[PDB]
Parts: sequence; C-alpha cells; structure tokens
Amino acid sequence: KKLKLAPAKLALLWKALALKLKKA
Repeated sequence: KKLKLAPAKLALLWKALALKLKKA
C-alpha cells in the first residue's frame, strides 16, 4: 500500500471550489 494520489497537483481546477468558496 503506497498512495501516489496527489489531487492538489491535478484536480485543482478551481471549478466547484471557488464557487463554494463564494457559497454558490
């Protein structure tokens, strides 16, 4: 078991994120 999952390096598309950060 060795997770190479780095979501912050790939999935930071800001979509949904920046929306909910504005509570949209």
